[PDB]
Amino acid sequence: CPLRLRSGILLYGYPGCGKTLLASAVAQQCGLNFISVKGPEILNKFIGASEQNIRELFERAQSVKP
Amino acid sequence: CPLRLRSGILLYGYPGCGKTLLASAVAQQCGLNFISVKGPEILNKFIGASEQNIRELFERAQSVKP
Amino acid sequence: SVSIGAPQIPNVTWDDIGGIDFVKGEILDTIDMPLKHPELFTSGMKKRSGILFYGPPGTGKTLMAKAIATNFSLNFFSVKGPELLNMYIGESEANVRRVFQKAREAKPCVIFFDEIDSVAPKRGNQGDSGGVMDRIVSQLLAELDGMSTDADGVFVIGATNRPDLLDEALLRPGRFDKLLYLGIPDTDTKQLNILEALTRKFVLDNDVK
Ligand SMILES: Nc1ncnc2c1ncn2[C@@H]1O[C@H](COP(=O)(O)OP(=O)(O)OP(=O)(O)O)[C@@H](O)[C@H]1O
Ligand SMILES: Nc1ncnc2c1ncn2[C@@H]1O[C@H](COP(=O)(O)OP(=O)(O)OP(=O)(O)O)[C@@H](O)[C@H]1O
Repeated sequence: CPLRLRSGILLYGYPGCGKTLLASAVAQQCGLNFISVKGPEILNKFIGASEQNIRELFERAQSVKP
Repeated sequence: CPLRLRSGILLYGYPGCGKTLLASAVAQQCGLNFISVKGPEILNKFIGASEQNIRELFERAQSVKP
Repeated sequence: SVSIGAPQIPNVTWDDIGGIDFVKGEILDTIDMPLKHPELFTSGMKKRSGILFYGPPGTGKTLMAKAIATNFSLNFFSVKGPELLNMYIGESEANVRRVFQKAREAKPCVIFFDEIDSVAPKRGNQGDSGGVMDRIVSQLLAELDGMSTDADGVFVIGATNRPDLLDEALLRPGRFDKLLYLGIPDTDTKQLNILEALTRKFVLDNDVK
């Protein structure tokens, strides 16, 4: 395949609509390294740290298999 | 004359009017030690070095000829 | 570069993107004309500061920069604006100074700031909460203004989507001279070229028209 395949997809819907459950389940349904992070956890009152945490999470991602 | 001569003058004007050049150039014309400084170089994230940075700049300045 | 770091260039060339017809001349003149004609151009005069992009997002600006770097094969580094900002002022300025001076050590080279908008805004416009950026932007200015004096073989490129917020001190020639554009393709020929480049590698059936 000569074109980079669509990799990222967003989710959005009603509250408590199982989006969390679907995200949890897709880890085993296919079987991969499921890196998980919340919204606030990345953000920290120390400037730089908020972007730094996401950057190092992506470093971890590049570290391992898909 | 037992009077301290006028030695400090400020530069301002329209942006990109040439002040940077004239500043750099006058050194060779008069002939002196032009210890150029970069604004962000002085300020240091860490206390106890900013004042130290400016002090070292001044010690450099005096330690050389006018 | 590996010893120095950034291998960023994955894969790109002119065939990999379209709509470069009009920009080709200006970018090539800014980049390679001195490369092919340096000694002739050695007249001790102001070199072209660099390049500045803008327009709708997704217009291929970053792909365009990567293609420039790969095709002309000059040392490249990608600076993601937010990655610079540290918890407090100063150390970000130190980071900017060290990156620029190490680039000035690796000469000739190409340098590009990705989304300059988020690290070079109009300070004062947005609610100044801490005034942190005021000083970081200051960094770039002088180190951009100090490039032409000695740093020959290094040139700057910028990518923007909301250029209405860029600090004006940058826009001055010497700081920035070529405000290049990359937007929506107007005429069917633009999209035709962009598409034949888009499907250049496709294994298409003859039914494709
Ligand atoms: N008569 C002149 N003498 C010197 N420079 C001139 C003259 N006329 C035009 N210029 C040009 O004005 C330009 C302004 O550049 P310079 O960076 O020195 O400006 P500035 O107003 O001091 O800006 P900044 O404060 O942002 O550094 C110079 O590059 C120079 O070539
Ligand atoms: N001929 C083409 N010109 C430009 N983009 C193209 C072309 N063909 C395909 N594309 C697609 O357009 C997108 C270009 O996005 P690019 O990575 O250059 O972001 P950008 O517009 O510089 O980013 P931003 O505006 O967010 O700063 C990619 O998804 C690429 O696949």
